[PDB]
Amino acid sequence: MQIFVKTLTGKTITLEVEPSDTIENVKAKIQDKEGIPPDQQRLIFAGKQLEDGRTLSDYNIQKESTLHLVLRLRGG
Amino acid sequence: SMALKRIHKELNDLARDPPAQSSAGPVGDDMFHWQATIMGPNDSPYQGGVFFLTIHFPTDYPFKPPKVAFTTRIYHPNINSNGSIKLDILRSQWSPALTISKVLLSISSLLSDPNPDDPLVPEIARIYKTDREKYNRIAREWTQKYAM
Amino acid sequence: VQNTIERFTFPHKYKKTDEKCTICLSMLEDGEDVRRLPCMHLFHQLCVDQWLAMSKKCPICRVDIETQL
Ligand SMILES: [Zn+2]
Ligand SMILES: [Zn+2]
Repeated sequence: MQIFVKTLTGKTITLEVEPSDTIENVKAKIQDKEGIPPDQQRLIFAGKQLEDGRTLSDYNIQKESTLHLVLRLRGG
Repeated sequence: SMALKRIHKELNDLARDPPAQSSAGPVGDDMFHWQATIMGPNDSPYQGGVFFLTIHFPTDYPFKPPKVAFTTRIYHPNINSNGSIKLDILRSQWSPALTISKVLLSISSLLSDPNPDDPLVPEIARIYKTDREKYNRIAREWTQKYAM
Repeated sequence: VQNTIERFTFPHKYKKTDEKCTICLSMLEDGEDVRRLPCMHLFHQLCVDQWLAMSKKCPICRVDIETQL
């Protein structure tokens, strides 16, 4: 399936994923395309932060969904 | 000094229009040190509790934020066992147009709607996210012990 | 800096409904040095200028004084 990831600048990339893919897998796919390390990636969908061990289907991210990419900070 | 005038103004505002659900005033003769109470809000697992706050105003207030801390223990992802509060308007999001009144509203709103993604005490945030009813039960329990 | 402020805001002397400076908490009165921001919000020159030295955002709405659209 197709999904989009968007940054604070509007910058948009496109990934091919599966509903059973995990947030770690998705972040790794973003590393390949943009050279950003998974450790620095914070993904947000519909207000909720996405957790590394869960899958896309766990958040019911479906086809043509847009995730949001921001910087994962140390906190807090 | 200018900070003192502005602290005096705020106190008058509390006089003329006494807030519901909160109280704050100076400690002794020191206008730069205050004390306050918040009610636990009714939606929260803190309902029924009253939490006590100590407040220090810096010398260049309102251009720099007051220091605020709980003197009552509370189970909360953003309030640690020293009573320190992780709240945006208390550091980077501070504005000289904000008042102690609105700071208390915010703290109260922080109680009703925690921010677990930027927690001050990690372990609580994980329970808040994984097991809500675990979180609410032990919050309620802490409310009974420390906040009655 | 001070003249970044002067280029994006309107200083003027107040002509007087009451209005309060949300920083000092006192009413604006005829003849006082006030300043308006692109957000249309109005403060006392002394009051707001102190904050604008530290931040380029409006104490009230938080919009940047260099916003344009
Ligand atoms: Zn003023
Ligand atoms: Zn404004």
